[PDB]
Amino acid sequence: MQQYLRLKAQHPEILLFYRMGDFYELFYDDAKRASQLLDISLTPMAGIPYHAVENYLAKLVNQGESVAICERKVVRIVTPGTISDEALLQERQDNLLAAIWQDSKGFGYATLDISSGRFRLSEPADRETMAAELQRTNPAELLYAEDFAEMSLIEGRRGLRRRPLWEFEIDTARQQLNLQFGTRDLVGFGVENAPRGLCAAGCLLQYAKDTQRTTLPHIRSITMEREQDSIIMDAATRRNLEITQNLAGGAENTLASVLDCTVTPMGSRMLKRWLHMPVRDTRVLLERQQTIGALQDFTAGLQPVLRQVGDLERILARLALRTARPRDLARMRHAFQQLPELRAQLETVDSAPVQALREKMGEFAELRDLLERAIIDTPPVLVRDGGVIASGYNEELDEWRALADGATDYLERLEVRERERTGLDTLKVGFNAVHGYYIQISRGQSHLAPINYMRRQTLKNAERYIIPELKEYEDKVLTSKGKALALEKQLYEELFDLLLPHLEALQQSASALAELDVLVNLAERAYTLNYTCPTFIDKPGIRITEGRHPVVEQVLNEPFIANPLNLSPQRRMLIITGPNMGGKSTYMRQTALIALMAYIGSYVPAQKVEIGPIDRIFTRVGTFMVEMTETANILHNATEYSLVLMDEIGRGTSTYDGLSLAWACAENLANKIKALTLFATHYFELTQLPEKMEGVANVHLDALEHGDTIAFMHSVQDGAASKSYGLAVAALAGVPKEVIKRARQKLRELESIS
Amino acid sequence: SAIENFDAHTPMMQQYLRLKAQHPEILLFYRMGDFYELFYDDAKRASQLLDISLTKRGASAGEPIPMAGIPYHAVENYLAKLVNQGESVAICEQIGDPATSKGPVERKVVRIVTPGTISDEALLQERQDNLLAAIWQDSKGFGYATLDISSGRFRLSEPADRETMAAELQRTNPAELLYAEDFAEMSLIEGRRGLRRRPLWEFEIDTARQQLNLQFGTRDLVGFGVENAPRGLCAAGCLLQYAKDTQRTTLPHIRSITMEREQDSIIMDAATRRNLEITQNLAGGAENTLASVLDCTVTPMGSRMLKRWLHMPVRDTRVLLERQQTIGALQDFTAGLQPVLRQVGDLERILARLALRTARPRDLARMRHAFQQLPELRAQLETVDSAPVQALREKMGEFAELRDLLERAIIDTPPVLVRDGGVIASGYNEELDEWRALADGATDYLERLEVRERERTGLDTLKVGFNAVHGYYIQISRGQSHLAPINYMRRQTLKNAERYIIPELKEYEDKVLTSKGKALALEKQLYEELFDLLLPHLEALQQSASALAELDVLVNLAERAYTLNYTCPTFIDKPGIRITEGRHPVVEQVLNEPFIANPLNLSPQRRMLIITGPNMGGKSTYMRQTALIALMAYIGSYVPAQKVEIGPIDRIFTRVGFMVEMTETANILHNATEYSLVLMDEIGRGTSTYDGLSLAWACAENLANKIKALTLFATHYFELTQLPEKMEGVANVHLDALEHGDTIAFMHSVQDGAASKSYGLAVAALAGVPKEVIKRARQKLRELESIS
DNA sequence: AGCTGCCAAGCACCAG
DNA sequence: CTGGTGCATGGCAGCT
Ligand SMILES: Nc1ncnc2c1ncn2[C@@H]1O[C@H](COP(=O)(O)OP(=O)(O)O)[C@@H](O)[C@H]1O
Ligand SMILES: [Mg+2]
Repeated sequence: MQQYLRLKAQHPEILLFYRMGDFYELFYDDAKRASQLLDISLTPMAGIPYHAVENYLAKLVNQGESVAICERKVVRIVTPGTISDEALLQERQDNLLAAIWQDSKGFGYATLDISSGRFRLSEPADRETMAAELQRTNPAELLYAEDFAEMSLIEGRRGLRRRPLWEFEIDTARQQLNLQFGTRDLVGFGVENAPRGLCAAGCLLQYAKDTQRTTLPHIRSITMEREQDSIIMDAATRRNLEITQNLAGGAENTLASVLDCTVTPMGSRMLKRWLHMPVRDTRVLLERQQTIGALQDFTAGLQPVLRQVGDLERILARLALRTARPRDLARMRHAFQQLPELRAQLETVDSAPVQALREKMGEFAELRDLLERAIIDTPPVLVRDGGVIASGYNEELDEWRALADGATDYLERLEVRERERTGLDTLKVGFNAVHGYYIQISRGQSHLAPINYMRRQTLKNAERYIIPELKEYEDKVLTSKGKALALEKQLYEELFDLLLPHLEALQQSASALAELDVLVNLAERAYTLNYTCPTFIDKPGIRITEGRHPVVEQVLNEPFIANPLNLSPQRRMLIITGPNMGGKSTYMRQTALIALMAYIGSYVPAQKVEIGPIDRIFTRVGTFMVEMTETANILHNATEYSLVLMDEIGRGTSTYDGLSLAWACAENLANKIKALTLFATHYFELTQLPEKMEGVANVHLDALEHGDTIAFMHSVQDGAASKSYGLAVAALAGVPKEVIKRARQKLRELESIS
Repeated sequence: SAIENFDAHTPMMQQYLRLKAQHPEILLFYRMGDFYELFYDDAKRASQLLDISLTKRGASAGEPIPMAGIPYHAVENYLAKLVNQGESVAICEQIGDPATSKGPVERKVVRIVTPGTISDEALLQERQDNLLAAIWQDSKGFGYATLDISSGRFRLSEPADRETMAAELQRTNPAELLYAEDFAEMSLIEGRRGLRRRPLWEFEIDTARQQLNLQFGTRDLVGFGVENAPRGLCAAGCLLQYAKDTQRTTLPHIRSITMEREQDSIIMDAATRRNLEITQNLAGGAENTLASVLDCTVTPMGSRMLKRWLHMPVRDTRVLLERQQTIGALQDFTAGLQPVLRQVGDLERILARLALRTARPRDLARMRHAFQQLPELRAQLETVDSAPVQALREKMGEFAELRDLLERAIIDTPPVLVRDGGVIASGYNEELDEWRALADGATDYLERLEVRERERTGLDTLKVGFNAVHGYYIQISRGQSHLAPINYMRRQTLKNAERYIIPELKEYEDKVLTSKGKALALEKQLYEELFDLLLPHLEALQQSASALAELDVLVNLAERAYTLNYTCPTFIDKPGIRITEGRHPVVEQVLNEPFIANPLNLSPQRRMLIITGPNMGGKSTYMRQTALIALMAYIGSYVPAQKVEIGPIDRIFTRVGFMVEMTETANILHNATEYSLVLMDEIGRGTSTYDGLSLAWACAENLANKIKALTLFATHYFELTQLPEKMEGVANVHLDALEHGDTIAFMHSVQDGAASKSYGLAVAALAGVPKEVIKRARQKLRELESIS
């Protein structure tokens, strides 16, 4: 009652689940905090049932809360970034731990996926790149120094963890890292001279190790993510492009929702990492392209088999951590049994990279056979109770089970002997913890129980008895069952000793298999959805013949209107007039997604695409202050290799201010930055730009008025727009006729000056 | 699939399927012994929803029947989970006696828990109404009716068009919505929770009239002012039928219905309710709302009333003057009254349970506690000079007789349920004391028998006990049980003990048990009798709770007016608003820096203000605070200014800026009058430069020329600052800002005339746009300024 | 104080 | 017809 307080002092920053019979119960500010986060009641007490702790842990873990469980003492802790149990994770989403800190120079950043051992490090130069890395990686738990000056970056996030500055010390970090990987220096990983990144990585690794209190043999590498390697996209751009998340917070009507028909959870997670990290290096890209074309035919044969491999990545983490439960080993075995078939289907594929994926996939004949012999066809969830080791694997175990079954058989025949011998049809032998084995007669017959029967328990409508004969065989049964259970466990632990020396090759296999899932999926998508392989050019350019928006074309059952685009150094900017209504916005967004998909190595939705090198993609599409802030970010960071998409800036202030800013932005983008730009606008005055300056041109969307409506066509045409539609839309909407007549008069007089 | 005709089924499932056929779309809890049972798909869904095992009930012919269930004593926890997810549940109980039934015992559905018909304290939120509504659409309009079942408040309206109806659904936010099958305007209603499609015949007018008249004890509905209102009666008739089928008892707290006419209140459109953040902020939460600031009531029933008032400003001048006078009269009495009023609690909802015959012992206890506060309240209120307050004091009643009854009937802190007894107090019923006397000369008797028999046998482990399964016993340990009297009759054997019975203990077992059941039966009969004695006074009781709720509300507005520095507004004959040193009641309490008070002068000669000023300058706030001040004035409340004079307002419209803007605008243009307050916040969107502005201009014209509404017109279009020149009624005001050096300061002060200039370039500059780009845009701007 | 397993009260089922 | 057995979740006896 009183001894909760002292144990809450031991871990004050973490929710304290306190065992109390059938529930775990929280008090003080833990009670308040848990009641609001879990839709359960306050009293200051709260509670959850034992049978569904893991179901409530996972929701608290999902919202950034660590949880200490007190069984007395704190015997378990789960932190949001360091879980690896399947019950606590989402199958198709990464769950990362991260660490951030700040020099007078710049930022250091590390992420770890504790289930795959995927360990990354980076060194963002400034505020904006740092924020872009946080949105992209979206860590479930975020370690930061007490020192941290730029709290604006992390303030709102879940799972913040304030750490002392000495956890970020260079030399401790190097030593910890060199020890984890078994190296003398980090040159082999290309991070030796990246001290900011390393300091973050040393804090992260220390915190991971302290949460597990176990070696982490699956974390054998770290890699550095350099800015120049990827197409940079800021938070706002990422969100607007609706890559994995839609604007409304969901996962549907998203690029992932269309491109992601992978068949294994590890493949779905890898695909989403690729979509969020397009790379500038055409070499990787052409190689992915070639794989996708080469696998076109083999797709229907590959995917059903690949689905049976399952989430080998996360199973392997539990092997590494030595928490892998029997059905984990059963599914690892099930995946090993897919490998030969997969190897046979891939043998033909004329593709150097598919053949490398084929080798790296491996076979593991020995381990397949080991687990075939070692474990039954479908074992229970836990080793705990046995019935998991297969008969014929250990001579000793088969013998103990035989002695148990033979004692148990004698007792069933004892039941039949005592029964027909006494003439009592209700007579039977049962078993429970309180009495072990007993003979049960019903009340009504119990008064004819033989006098040698020692009564031990009266029930409402039966009596139970023991005899020495019954207790003798109980001993045989329980001591046999008991040694067999201890043997099962020791044999199971030994499977871990035999499996674990092949961990490195096994992680290489699950990675290959995950990649194969991604590429085989993208191949099925390209072939299915009528995509085409884009080509790369030396100079900045985008030439698209009949491009579509990859999401909108699947998601609406209206025909989708494909469109050209021609951007070069000689034609760098299009001023897009006409109604928007989603037509311009869709056209600009589909441009960015074709760029993104090209630079992920996927085929693209078009008859043809040629595309030059892109460093960054900016899409300001969707207060005045925020439009202007995002515009400011484009004008400070865009280059002649950037793709810029602006959506009618100037809205939200005066006509002349709005037009002056738009004109000065359009001109800056065209003559100073020279970025490749689609500048959507409502200002007809801006269509005079092509005649004042080189490299700019007018396109537009039009609309046809028929019947009692107006069809907003989505066809992009050359030249400026020569009609507006605000008044036509107001008329349809029921604005009184006399008001529109007056608006039309007013419109003519305002426009006739300009 | 098995052909499961009637004859193929067992008597149990014959009975169950007849019952389920009367509740085909909703879960049925079927009482079978100690369990509520669900079958077939109900079992599978219950299993998913409630987290319970899906099992089977064996069958000799045909298929095995899917089953899930809960023991009867756990039912309330399970109904709560279901009601939270908007599920309805038919509760079916056993009526007959199994011992005198050859076949299955008789079973009826005795209630149906649905999201809008709950009245139990654990299933509701203290400070939020939970309404059942019904909606109906005509060739020409809407019928709508609401019921708060846990108060009896029954309302009827006839919104004339789509937007009024939308605004009504937003204001009332029904937890359950019964609608007619031929409803055409589904956009109003889909994606609403607790949606219940109903057959047309449930909205038939003669049936409605007939049921409502039957319910109220009347021949016609003339005295209620709804005889006139068949569109509304149809919705009300459906509602009343639903209420009666869910509760399956009489509903004597539903003694009245009232029509809500357009003219009796200020109709706020949907955008206005949202944009003023009355009880919900613009991100769905309750923080930083008008209610969060104004609502320091001390009773749940008063909290709800205050929110209903905030949502329905009244236009009756007399009612408003009375509330205003109450607020001034009571200002010194707030610190005294509030701690007492708090102790009354939620008498409203308790009397609902009383009416429903559902009230638990702690309900009658709290009702008794409330009666005990009435004397102290009467005394505090006699001194207060105010006819309205004295009217409430009298309405509040005293109920000395019923207070006395509950003090004699029930113990001080009774248990949660009457099921286990221990509720009725000593001395109230002599037959009950007489029965208690027997099952109580009990543990004194059993200790005596225990010591007597231990000392007589000389067996020192001998104890006396009870066990629900085997009854009373004499226990002796295993090692001493071979020494027990030969008289001792073996009753129950255990591992290390043996339990026995003797005739004297068996007789004492029979007398204690038959008398414990007799005492419980009589308690239950006396407690049901408590209802029969309270119920005849239900009308006055309901009026007392209403008074207490109003008192709570008004006392609160007094305290708020004092603490937050509000003054009494005055009303005038003609449309107009005159504010001196007015403030946004909510923004001024959250801002960490002083609030800049601002004037307003609207009148029939000065009825439209074009408001300019920079982005972040305070235009929206100024417009909102105007509406909030009107709103508070028209609930009787004092108001956040130094002085306010305001004429009659029929309706507040808001448009805060594609087909939706233009449709909303048209609605304002078709339905505004010279008595309407209209807030247009930066409207006018088109596809080209002037397209949208031209519409805003023509719209302003129509508002000034034809409608003559009091209109506040925030705009970024400088071209509209020319409107005063061209049209009577229109004037320019602006929010002051100063540009010193390289930067803008926002003064937040309204001044007459057009702003000096627009400030988009400066705002863009402040947002980080490169200096080089701001230089070039200034150059372009001066080209444009040289045109005119 | 923890863990296991009987029992509630209707009804149908199942062998004899 | 008889005398037995199954059957959800939660209460708590009975054993440790
Ligand atoms: N009278 C006032 N005194 C102090 N601050 C104010 C006042 N009115 C508005 N503000 C502040 O200025 C900010 C912007 O106000 P807003 O009405 O939205 O300006 P606008 O509509 O012109 O863009 C608000 O956050 C509010 O806190
Ligand atoms: Mg505004």
